Amino acid sequence: GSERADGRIVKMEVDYSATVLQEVIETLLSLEKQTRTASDMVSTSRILVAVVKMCYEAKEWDLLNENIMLLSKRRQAVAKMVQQCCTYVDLPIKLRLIDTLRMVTEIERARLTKTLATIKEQNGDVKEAASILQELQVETYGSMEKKERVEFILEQMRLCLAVKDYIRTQIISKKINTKFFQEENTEKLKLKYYNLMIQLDQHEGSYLSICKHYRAIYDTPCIQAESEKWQQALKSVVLYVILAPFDNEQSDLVHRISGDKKLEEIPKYKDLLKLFTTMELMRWSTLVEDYGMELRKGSFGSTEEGEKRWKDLKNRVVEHNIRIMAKYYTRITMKRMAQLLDLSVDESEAFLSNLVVNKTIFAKVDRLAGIINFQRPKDPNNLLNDWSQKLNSLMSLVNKTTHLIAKEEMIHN
Amino acid sequence: EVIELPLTNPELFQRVGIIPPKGCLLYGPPGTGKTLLARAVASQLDCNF
Amino acid sequence: IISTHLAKLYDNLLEQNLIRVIEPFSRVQIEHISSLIKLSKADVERKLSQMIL
Ligand SMILES: Nc1ncnc2c1ncn2[C@@H]1O[C@H](COP(=O)(O)OP(=O)(O)O)[C@@H](O)[C@H]1O
Repeated sequence: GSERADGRIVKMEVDYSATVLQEVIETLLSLEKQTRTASDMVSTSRILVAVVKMCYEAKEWDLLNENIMLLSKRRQAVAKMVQQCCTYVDLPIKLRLIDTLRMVTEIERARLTKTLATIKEQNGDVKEAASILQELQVETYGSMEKKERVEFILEQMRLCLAVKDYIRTQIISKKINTKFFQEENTEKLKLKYYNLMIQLDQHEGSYLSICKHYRAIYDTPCIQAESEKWQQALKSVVLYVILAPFDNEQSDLVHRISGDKKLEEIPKYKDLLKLFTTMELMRWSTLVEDYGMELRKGSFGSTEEGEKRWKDLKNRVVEHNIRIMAKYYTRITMKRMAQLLDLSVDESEAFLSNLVVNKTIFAKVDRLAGIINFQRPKDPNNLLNDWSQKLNSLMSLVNKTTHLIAKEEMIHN
Repeated sequence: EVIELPLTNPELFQRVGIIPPKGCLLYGPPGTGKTLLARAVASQLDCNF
Repeated sequence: IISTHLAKLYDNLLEQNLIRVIEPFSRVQIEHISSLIKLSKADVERKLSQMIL
């Protein structure tokens, strides 16, 4: 392999002479094929560097790039590894890169798919470029390193949302492994990941899910620390826990948030969460008045996607009052119930219907301008259970109550 | 390839969509180098032959 | 073949809507079921008869 290096160095001049090469390439290509072995990967290094180098001088590459693919078609794996990684780095770029990916159809191809897809269009053409990156990541899992790997998975994300899609956003999304978030390095990245998952979920009109994400990002040490970081996320956590419909996880999430010491630092939002925790009538108007300004100021937005939240909030309010009335009142009327819920006879009947349809209360109406009835329909058996249960609880009062009486006699006299 | 690799380099086999090999049978004229192969394999590989 | 079938679909649809209009309610004055379902009473109670029966 001395002459492999020596004659290279010799031909280096010899080419560089004619490079100062199109014809001088052949006699070198042949001398590199007559070998095939150890010195053949050193011949691969030096020859594949000079061939690439010939391209750089004048470039004069329209044939080089394709010449190399033909030559590369002629092949010496690790000889080709660099030969392709060296030719990796606008119209001339298109066809050349097409030849690079064309030949590499392994960690080099992906990194030219980043460049190719995003750089080639970087605009409305996203549909055409991003076509490529809807894939290529799939089975390269173990071949890539998670930094780059996950990295352009995230690219797949944002190009897929700007594409205005959802499905592949969904599947291409869930393919992400949180376990990789033990590593602080990847932890810095995942902020992106969640941020998107928010964007998606906003599109889906989910909320509780959003709140779980904002929760998760909010768990980041990096943003735990900085007081100017965690506020605007913490807020959003509130607002969404408020918009989510009353349910299982809503409660314990809300309950947990109310406990968070940091939430004390916020003030109006504090009053909001504390306002949905407690059980009492909301009266919409006062709420809107007090909190409208402070809400709107935060970066509830326009009258489109954001404004759409305004209608939800009203719904959650209705579900709230109608949700508590079911607690206290055993029976209720109509007019007064409208008054309590502000809404007239319609806005009510509708709210109640939707709640009973989807099912969120047991209420049965008596229409003829009269009475909503919220009491469940128990049967002798149900009433008996309460009596049987009462008897049992009393026993413990009669049993527990005994030891105290004795404890005093022994401690007293 | 059938035998050794599908163990230490099968993790990517699925990336082609193909279960590791199943079995391999020598079969040849008495003295073609069969019995000497099982010895060479268990000597080099070493695992649980 | 699929057209004349709509009659079936239409029927199943009307029956449901009704069952949902009287779902949570008692003595619901029938004129209300009407205007909600957006149909003349006469054939509403014409059907509600059929359903009760
Ligand atoms: N390819 C070979 N290289 C070296 N020795 C061989 C070879 N083939 C056969 N032999 C000789 O014969 C023996 C192997 O016989 P073996 O292949 O077991 O026969 P059989 O297939 O009938 O069992 C070895 O010990 C060696 O001495």
